[PDB]
Amino acid sequence: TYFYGGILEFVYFDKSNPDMCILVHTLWIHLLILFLIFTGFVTILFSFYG
Amino acid sequence: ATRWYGRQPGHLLRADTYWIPNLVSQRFAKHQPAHWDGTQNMPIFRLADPKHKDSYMVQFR
Amino acid sequence: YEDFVFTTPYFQPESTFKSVPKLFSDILLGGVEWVYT
Amino acid sequence: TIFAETWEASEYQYRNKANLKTLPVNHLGKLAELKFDFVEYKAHQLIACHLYERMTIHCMNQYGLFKDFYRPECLDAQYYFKTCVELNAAYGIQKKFFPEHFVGSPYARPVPQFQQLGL
Amino acid sequence: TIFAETWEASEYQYRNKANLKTLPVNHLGKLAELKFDFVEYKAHQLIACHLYERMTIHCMNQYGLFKDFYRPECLDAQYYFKTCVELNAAYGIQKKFFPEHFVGSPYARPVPQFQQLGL
Amino acid sequence: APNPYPNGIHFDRVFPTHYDPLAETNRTKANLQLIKYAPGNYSTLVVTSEKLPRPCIRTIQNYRRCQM
Amino acid sequence: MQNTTNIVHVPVHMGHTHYFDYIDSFPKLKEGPTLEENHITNQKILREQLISGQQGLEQNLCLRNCFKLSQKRYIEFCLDRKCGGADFQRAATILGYTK
Amino acid sequence: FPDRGNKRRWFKNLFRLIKNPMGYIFWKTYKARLAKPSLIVTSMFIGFTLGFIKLKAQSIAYSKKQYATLRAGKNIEGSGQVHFGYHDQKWGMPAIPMFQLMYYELPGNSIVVNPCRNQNYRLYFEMRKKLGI
Amino acid sequence: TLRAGKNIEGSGQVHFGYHDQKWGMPAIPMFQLMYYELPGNSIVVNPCRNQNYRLYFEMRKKLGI
Ligand SMILES: CCCCCCCCCCCCCCCCCC(=O)OC[C@H](COP(=O)([O-])OCC(O)COP(=O)([O-])OC[C@@H](COC(=O)CCCCCCCCCCCCCCCCC)OC(=O)CCCCCCCCCCCCCCCCC)OC(=O)CCCCCCCCCCCCCCCCC
Ligand SMILES: CCCCCCCCCCCCCCCCCC(=O)OC[C@H](COP(=O)([O-])OCC(O)COP(=O)([O-])OC[C@@H](COC(=O)CCCCCCCCCCCCCCCCC)OC(=O)CCCCCCCCCCCCCCCCC)OC(=O)CCCCCCCCCCCCCCCCC
Ligand SMILES: CCCCCCCCCCCCCCCCCC(=O)OC[C@H](COP(=O)([O-])OCC(O)COP(=O)([O-])OC[C@@H](COC(=O)CCCCCCCCCCCCCCCCC)OC(=O)CCCCCCCCCCCCCCCCC)OC(=O)CCCCCCCCCCCCCCCCC
Ligand SMILES: CCCCCCCCCCCCCCCCCC(=O)OC[C@H](COP(=O)([O-])OCC(O)COP(=O)([O-])OC[C@@H](COC(=O)CCCCCCCCCCCCCCCCC)OC(=O)CCCCCCCCCCCCCCCCC)OC(=O)CCCCCCCCCCCCCCCCC
Repeated sequence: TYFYGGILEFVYFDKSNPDMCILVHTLWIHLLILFLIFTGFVTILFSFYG
Repeated sequence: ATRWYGRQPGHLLRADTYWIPNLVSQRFAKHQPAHWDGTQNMPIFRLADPKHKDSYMVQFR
Repeated sequence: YEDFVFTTPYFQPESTFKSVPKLFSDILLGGVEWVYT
Repeated sequence: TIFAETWEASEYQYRNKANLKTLPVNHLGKLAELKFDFVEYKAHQLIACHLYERMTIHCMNQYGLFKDFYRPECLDAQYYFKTCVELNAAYGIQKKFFPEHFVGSPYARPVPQFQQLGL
Repeated sequence: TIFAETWEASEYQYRNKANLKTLPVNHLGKLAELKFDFVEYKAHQLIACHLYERMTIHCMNQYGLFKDFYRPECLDAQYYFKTCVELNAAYGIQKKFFPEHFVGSPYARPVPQFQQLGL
Repeated sequence: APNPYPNGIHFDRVFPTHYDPLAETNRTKANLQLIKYAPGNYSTLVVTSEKLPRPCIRTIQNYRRCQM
Repeated sequence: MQNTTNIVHVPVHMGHTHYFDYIDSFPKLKEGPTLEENHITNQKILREQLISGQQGLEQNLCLRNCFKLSQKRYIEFCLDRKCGGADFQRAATILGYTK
Repeated sequence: FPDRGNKRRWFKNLFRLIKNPMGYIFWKTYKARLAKPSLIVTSMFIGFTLGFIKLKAQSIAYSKKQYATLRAGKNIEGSGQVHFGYHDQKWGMPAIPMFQLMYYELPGNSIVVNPCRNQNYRLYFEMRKKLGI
Repeated sequence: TLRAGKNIEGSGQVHFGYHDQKWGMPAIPMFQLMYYELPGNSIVVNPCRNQNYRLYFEMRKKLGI
């Protein structure tokens, strides 16, 4: 610290260590939500069954 | 100190199909080998800085 | 001086002819921030 | 005091204070607003606040001070001249007694001596 | 080091920095959440971080360290005790080498001598 | 009112306008989505001083008086 | 740093009331005499000052106005010109500025 | 008496909306969708609606920038990026082709590690030969 | 506050950071009975100012008015 460090500053050490879980099924849910959004785009504007 | 480290520009890829001038120009560009000079910071791409001449079209917000 | 004392250290007139080369320094109103989105 | 026709714009900007004003060069575009004919030498237009002064004289010669000098091209020159010498007097004094306020001064952010580092 | 049972909260708050933590007194309410019977003297509950230590002992005697100590009343005491002595160790050091950071210190905002006023 | 003395200080809103006060004779009005000009259209640089409290002044008058 | 941060040098007691935050009391606050008591107390001082403290007043006011000057050399000039040749130290004792 | 038949009707519609929201929306909007506006109007609804969501997504990202700025040691009075004081603002790309041809948003996936990192693998190939592998 | 020498980033009073907020008075009778907005017309000059007129009455008698 004396030779190769900076000023000793006081900070609050957060013990909670967050980390976003990298999952597989979360993107499956994402596609399903967009699949519903795209189907509505087709259901309302590209539906010729009536 | 935190601000100074944050200005050391990061590396940003040249490949860009979102700007139509590069979408045309980069089709005639020749990819030449970038011979390693012994460093870890060779700017063989553009830099992630708003004031870079090849990144000024990018919006940094 | 005129019935008033203004205490000051001994003045060094040699400081007048001090070599001070002007160095380049530009301020850019409108630059870069720390983080970007 | 400025002993030249040109000055670095940054040397009169504050380093540790918000910059709400600049010290711009003389506005030469105002010289083409005078409708009357006049003789002006280019060797006098760059020095600070003088071009506005000469224009004021030209306007006070062609017109007077009553009902003819009161036109926009001539009153802006009188205002610029009165304003240019007031700011330059203040910036000059601030440069004389507060040089550490401006960019380019080594006292704005003093660089320490090597004996202060403890090596 | 604190050589008493009571301390002024303001003496452990910063004067030139944002105050995001305090140095609170022992939480006597946590002592009533222990379901089992225990003997505690009121003369030991005010000293910093010691109450959480005795509670941890009482809980480690009644229960052990496996599958029975893992209940909210006993883990909060162990966490409080471990956190109290860490915070007090840092505050104590900060009080020893950085007394100018805290309120009440005459060096946080030094009052000048009369010789510096020029009168 | 005269045109304000040229001032290059400005604040951008949507895109960098590169305002030059010497490029036009009269200063165009500031649009919300284009530019905001510096404060003090008609202002000069002066030096001022805060007035110390009355009770503090009286203590100084008593010291100087008791001094002479 | 918190915008609503203040450093106080004298003790204060805050009210522990719901929905309100204020100073309800000052520790060791002594209630002095009422406005009517200080009034009567002052009337006695102004009365004696009105009857027995008006002779030889014009001279003292000139000395007081002279001592309100900026520099001492002007005070001496004020005393010699307006106060009939008064002495600096002799007048300072009359006004009560001497130790 | 009140109309007991209308009891718990808001809940019942919510459960049908959750069961099949596109079918619940389709039939509840059939009579309204008989009158179909032009391609221009439909495109404006979609464009302005998505453009509004895009700015909302940027506002969320800026809120995370202010939280990182807060944790880095800078307290924040107020909120947002519409600076009331003496600062430069940036309003957001106007959703018109003129600005959409000059500007494009920063793609984070284009910020990369320098490939010089891959040159440290040369040490491994040289060590494998030294150890006789 | 800006004119007084404090530059302002952002806007509003919804302080994102470590500051106390003061939301608008809830428009319900509970809070309307405990609180009321500051009436500026109730901030006054101290009436002690009128005691300076005593000088005028004395000067008038000194001049024989
Ligand atoms: C000493 C120890 C013990 C002490 C205990 C002390 C407490 C005593 C407990 C007993 C309290 C109740 C007293 C008896 C009630 C008798 C009255 C009666 O006969 O029934 C009337 C009522 C009549 O209903 P109804 O006639 O069938 O039809 C309703 C209408 O048709 C309307 O149908 P609708 O479809 O048109 O919907 C409109 C609906 C409202 O519809 C809504 O839109 C509200 C939706 C609220 C849910 C959403 C909240 C938002 C956040 C969640 C989001 C959910 C998302 C879901 C979707 C996914 C996301 C997209 O209208 C209502 O609000 C109905 C409420 C009843 C009317 C009273 C007037 C209320 C006005 C103000 C309401 C404000 C609160 C609303 C909460 C409603 C909860 C159901 O029936 C009941 O309420 C049944 C209640 C049964 C409760 C059993 C409880 C037994 C005791 C256990 C309690 C233990 C508690 C422990 C607590 C511990 C401390 C924390
Ligand atoms: C004003 C707008 C404001 C915005 C409000 C936004 C409200 C929140 C909505 C958020 C949207 C989430 C997206 C979900 C993706 C669903 C994709 C899909 O195809 O849905 C079909 C799907 C039905 O297909 P299915 O899977 O074969 O289920 C039928 C079975 O028969 C089911 O068996 P069952 O019939 O025997 O059971 C009874 C029935 C009725 O049951 C009920 O309705 C009562 C239960 C309600 C509970 C409250 C729900 C709270 C929100 C969902 C739960 C939390 C998040 C779940 C994450 C889902 C995405 C994976 O159950 C159901 O209806 C389906 C079960 C509902 C889900 C319950 C289980 C939740 C946990 C599942 C975990 C699985 C994923 C793993 C976790 C992933 C995390 C990474 O529907 C659902 O499952 C739920 C969808 C709810 C969407 C509500 C949208 C409301 C309208 C939004 C505004 C749009 C307006 C547009 C206007 C345009 C005008 C032109
Ligand atoms: C919102 C009001 C204020 C709030 C208070 C509300 C009070 C309570 C009421 C609340 C409910 C109000 C209901 C409003 C909706 C309309 C009601 C209605 O149905 O009436 C019958 C109406 C039939 O129209 P019609 O007038 O009888 O004649 C139509 C003829 O074809 C041709 O007729 P024409 O030739 O005589 O005129 C052509 C065209 C007239 O031309 C236009 O309408 C101009 C449209 C230009 C685009 C505007 C985009 C809207 C803004 C979006 C931006 C996001 C909001 C925030 C940003 C904006 C900031 C202001 O006709 C129309 O479009 C009819 C709609 C005009 C009135 C309503 C327009 C609202 C515009 C926005 C108001 C400002 C927003 C404030 C929100 C503030 C939020 C904080 O129903 C419709 O079918 C038209 C609705 C528009 C939808 C068009 C098709 C969209 C297809 C997209 C499919 C995407 C699928 C996605 C699926 C997602 C997965 C599930
Ligand atoms: C040999 C002959 C050539 C063969 C031709 C073969 C054509 C085959 C047709 C096949 C049709 C496909 C069937 C499915 C269509 C369903 C999709 C649809 O859009 O129907 C809308 C459908 C029918 O619309 P409508 O209300 O009956 O009006 C139709 C007409 O406008 C009529 O109503 P109006 O009379 O009132 O309209 C007056 C018109 C008046 O317009 C004028 O008078 C002059 C217009 C000049 C435009 C100037 C352009 C300037 C461009 C400047 C560019 C600057 C920036 C460029 C930057 C580039 C990078 C540097 O102004 C308009 O409103 C035009 C409508 C917008 C058209 C946009 C495309 C224009 C280019 C056409 C390309 C084809 C050219 C063929 C050459 C013809 C030579 C004679 O209405 C709906 O809303 C339902 C569907 C809505 C879905 C919205 C989603 C749209 C996007 C996805 C659609 C599906 C995939 C993409 C399909 C292509 C769509 C563009």
